[PDB]
Amino acid sequence: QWEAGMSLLMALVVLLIVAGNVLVIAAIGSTQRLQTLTNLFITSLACADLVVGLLVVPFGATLVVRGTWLWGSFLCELWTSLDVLCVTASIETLCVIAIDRYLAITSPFRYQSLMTRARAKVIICTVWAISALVSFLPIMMHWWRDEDPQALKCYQDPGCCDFVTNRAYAIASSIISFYIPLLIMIFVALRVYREAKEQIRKIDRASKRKRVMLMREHKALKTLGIIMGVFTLCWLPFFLVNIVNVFNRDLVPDWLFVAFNWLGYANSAMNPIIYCRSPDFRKAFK
Ligand SMILES: CC(C)(C)NC[C@H](O)COc1cccc2c1CC(C#N)=N2
Repeated sequence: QWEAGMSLLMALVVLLIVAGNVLVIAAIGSTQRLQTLTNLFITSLACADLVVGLLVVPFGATLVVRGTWLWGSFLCELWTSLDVLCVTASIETLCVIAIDRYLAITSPFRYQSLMTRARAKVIICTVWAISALVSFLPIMMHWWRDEDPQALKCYQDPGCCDFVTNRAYAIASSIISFYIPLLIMIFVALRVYREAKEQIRKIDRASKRKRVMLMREHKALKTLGIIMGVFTLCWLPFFLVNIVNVFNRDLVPDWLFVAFNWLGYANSAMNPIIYCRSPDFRKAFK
């Protein structure tokens, strides 16, 4: 009866995630003063992580507690699809946030003429569409199924819900859902750092016009940098673990694999906690 304490702790992290993220989606839902562009992208993100803490983590918690899948073959397949989708969405939205920042620094003039709230919403949508095109369909067309015996044994078993995939899909899937979006997000976040240096060097050389709209686009950068940093700190561990497994399945422990996965799962709780930093959000949290 170690199952009772486990159910406890997991219901706690479920609390942190669901409460935090609904708080974010409802705060930006109320204060129009808060409905900035970057805040709307943070909404996309909060909806992904909400889904994680609402389904991905509860159902994934039964499986860890009970050693087996108690919801049958189809719900297994689907639940996996939703985990995958949530991560793909998170990382594509972070990528987009970095790009948005770079533009809203390098071409401030052009930026306010073109980018609006409605264009932000179209963008978030298209992101979720790509996310679901790239993640959701490969699973449902079975492109992920492995030839090996024990694999099929798991497909045949409704209590077997382990993501056992062929190696071409391990590679192409992890590149497309994760490594591409990551790389673009990092290179762009760095080009953004260097712009926000040369700018804060030459703050002297700016009309109280540019020095004030960029004074507003600039603050809330440190937060975004923290968000991105931390995300990388969970999901890169998991995905590297995942790519080594293709070279040699005996090189990674099965519980390390489960650990680094629950690392990235916990990331969906960290984001709300990282918002307690900003006085704009901190006051809105009380
Ligand atoms: C318990 C499970 C395993 C269901 N959780 C999935 C994991 O959190 C995220 O896994 C992935 C996300 C995006 C792209 C991926 C991926 C695994 C592979 C492979 N080959 N390509």
